[PDB]
Parts: sequence; structure tokens; C-alpha cells
Amino acid sequence: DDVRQIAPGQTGVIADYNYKLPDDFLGCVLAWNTNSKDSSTSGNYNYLYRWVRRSKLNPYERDLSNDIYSPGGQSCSAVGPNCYNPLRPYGFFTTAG
Amino acid sequence: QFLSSHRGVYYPIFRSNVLHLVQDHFLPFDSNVTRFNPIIPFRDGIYFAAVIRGWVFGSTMNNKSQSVIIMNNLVIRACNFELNAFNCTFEYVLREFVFRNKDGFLHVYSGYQPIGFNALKPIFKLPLGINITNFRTLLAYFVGYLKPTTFMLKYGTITDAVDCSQNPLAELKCSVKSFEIDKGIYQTSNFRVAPSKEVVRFPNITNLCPFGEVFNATTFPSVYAWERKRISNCVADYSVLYNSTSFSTFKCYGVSATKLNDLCFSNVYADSFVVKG
Amino acid sequence: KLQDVVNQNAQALNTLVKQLSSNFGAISSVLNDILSRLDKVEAEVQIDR
Amino acid sequence: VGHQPYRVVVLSFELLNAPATVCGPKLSTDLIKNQCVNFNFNGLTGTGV
Repeated sequence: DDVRQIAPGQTGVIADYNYKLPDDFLGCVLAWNTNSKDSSTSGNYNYLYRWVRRSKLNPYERDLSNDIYSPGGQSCSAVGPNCYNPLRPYGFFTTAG
Repeated sequence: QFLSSHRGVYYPIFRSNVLHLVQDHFLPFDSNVTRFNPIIPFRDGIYFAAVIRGWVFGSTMNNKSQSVIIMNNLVIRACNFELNAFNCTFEYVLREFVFRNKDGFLHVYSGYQPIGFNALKPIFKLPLGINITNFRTLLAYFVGYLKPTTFMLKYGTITDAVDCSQNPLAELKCSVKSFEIDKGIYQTSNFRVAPSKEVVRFPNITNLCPFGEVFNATTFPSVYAWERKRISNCVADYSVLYNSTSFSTFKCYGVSATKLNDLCFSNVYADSFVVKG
Repeated sequence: KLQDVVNQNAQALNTLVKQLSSNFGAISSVLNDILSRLDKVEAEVQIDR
Repeated sequence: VGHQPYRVVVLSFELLNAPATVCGPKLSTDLIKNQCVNFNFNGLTGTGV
């Protein structure tokens, strides 16, 4: 469902928090299913995505960081109330839609 | 402190004898340039001038955010430095330089003169893709900040560029697209002042729209009996919904989705139902 | 004749200024709402129109 | 996947010269006058004094 977001002008978790494309994109995008390789019956959790960020990424930018996030700008210490981990696993299953 | 005379011109493609007018992040003529080893804010690019070994660009410079080190023992490495290198990517093997960061590319222009005017030829366009808000030097040197302005360069070597926002004569020169002007009186376009600040005014609304409750209802109408709801007096925040509701389709007609976070509507109607794939 | 030329100039200027109200087949005749509603890449077509 | 339920919600907006009801998650800024300054009044983005 997130493949649609890989294109100039789209908005969403992937587009604005993980991977952003320039508005003047000159190139191509290729995508193919790998449910037999990147998935497992018990769940392949090695793939993660960032679902929180104070500001959207600039085009062609990377955000390697795992600092604990707090909506209110507090001094978080561990996952819990008002202390979220910005990275969440995909959890790919073989039988999922 | 000082004044930069007519320094800080860089190539913003090949062209020759064109007298080309371009709007970009340039250093205004006769601008203030500070003189100095502290942490120097980067803002929208810098013009550095000068024993100096290299530079370190980054955001936090504390190993919690990727930073790039350029140095000469030429080595360029982008990693999570302590101020040792882990989870990282790019690796490679009078003084003036210009540093810009556009589309994740760090443009580095260089120049050297035996000490005026000189155009800084491009050196690197490094694919770093990192957020730069601070930098430091590695060892008297001058630092200036680039601002958005429109210049008229001559040109494939640039020669005698002119800034259109500093004098009435320069404004006339830029509006006529010629460096030689004969005696006379000419009308000119407004190159003097451009807006810098922003004034956002939105209504006094604090409630959040109940998208989570609506999209999580246990029952939805048949397509033939689709309902309608009027959404009002709430802030449309789709970001809170990224935690769920993958939204296999988000086609927006008329407005653009990216603008939905900076638009206000007079009336919003939500019609819900269930259909086939 | 003199009043006629004065009126001609005034009417020409008035027509020129009133021509801005026409949207020329685009989303709207105003740049502000086009730029505040449509993103850059899509807004290019309206701006060109 | 074709023969699977797909919950659909259609949002219809009215951008009229009437009091705003639904707004984005932007923060209002102080008023600056007598300066050529970009402004954003309830979605009206422009440049003026």
C-alpha cells in the first residue's frame, strides 16, 4: 500500500517521514513483490519505518536516528506514556493481503 | 565586522556569452561577514574565506545524527561521529569556498587567489542526504551567510556579475539586461525588497477531528445506502493517522494532499460506504 | 475629437485591468488560491495558462 | 484482493468566502504591519503590506 507514495507530490508516512522525492524528479521508479523472499510465516520484523518526526524530510534526505520522541518536547527516558519509539516494524506475513 | 566587496559568486549546465539572470542563494554585495573555533550556524549555505585543514558539517555533532567530515591529511566521510564511526554511508578519497545543501546534495565550490572578484568553480556535488544546521572548522577566517537574491551574471567563465538589490544603478542594469547603459531615464522593475517573514493567521480551533473513531467503526453502510456526515469545528490532522489505516488510496481532486495541512475549508462532508476491491 | 481620444485611452486601460478577472480556462483567475490549493508541479499548468 | 471489502470515505470540501470550520494543524503567528511580508489568512496565501 505504500508503493503509491513513491512519486513526486505524494504525501504520507513514507513520503514525508522516510523517503521524499524532488518535485523536479527526472528518472524512474521500479517496484516488485518479494513475498517469497522478504516474508515469513512467523513474521519478518527486520524491516522498519519511521512514523513520527517533528518536520517533513527535504527531498532526497535520510534520517538515521532512534532518539525517543515526545509530542510535548519533554525529556523522555523510555518507551511509555507520551514516549514513543519513532521506528515501527512492518511485520511481513506470507498470508497477508 | 567586515564588508565582502564583490565576493561570493558561484556557478548556480554550460553556457557562454549569455548574460543570464538567475535567482538563487547568493551573498549580497557589501554584506556583513563575521570574522573568527565555535559552532557556527549554517542556515541556507555559507561563504567561507581565509592552516585550515577541513570542515565538519552536521546537526547535533554528538553521534546521535549523521555528520560529514571533509579533511586533508583528501578524505570525505559521512558517519555518526562522537564530535567511532558506525551505521553510516558516503565515503571518498586567499582561499574561498561556498557550501550549499540542495535536494540532499552538498555543493562545494572552491577558489583561490594570491592576496577583487573571482567566480568559484564547482568542486563537489556530494550525495549525502543529511540535515545540516551547524558546522565547525578543523585546524583569521571569515564566514558569511547566503540569502535569496537575483543576480545577473555575464558568462564559459563568469565575469563581472552584478547584484540587483543593492543600488538604483544595479537595479536599472538588471532590469535592462545590459552592463553598458547610455544616457537617459528608464523605468525599472522592483528588485529592491522581497518579503522575508511570514504572517500565518488561523482561527481559534483546538479540537481534533475524530478520524480515528470514524475509520474504526465496526459497521459501515452498504454502498446503496451511503451516509453523510458534516465535519466542523475540528483540526484535520492526517499525521495522527499514520499509526494505522494504510489508506490504499488517497486520490485528491481539486486540492493537493500536501496542501491539506495548510488549508481551511468552510464545509466538509464525509460520505462512507463499503465496496469491492 | 479630444474628448474621444481621452475616452479611448481610459477605456483601453479599464479593459486591460478588467482582463485580470478572467481565469482563462484555468482553475481560477487568482494566483493566490491556485498556489494555496494546488501543489507546485500541478500548479505549473494553471500558472502557464 | 478484488473480491475483498474496501471501506471508502469521500471528503467534499467547500472553499467559500464564509467562516472557516475545518483547518489544518498550523500555528498562528503574530501580526506584522507596514512591511512587505508573506501572509497566510485561513488559506489565503499572498504577499503584501
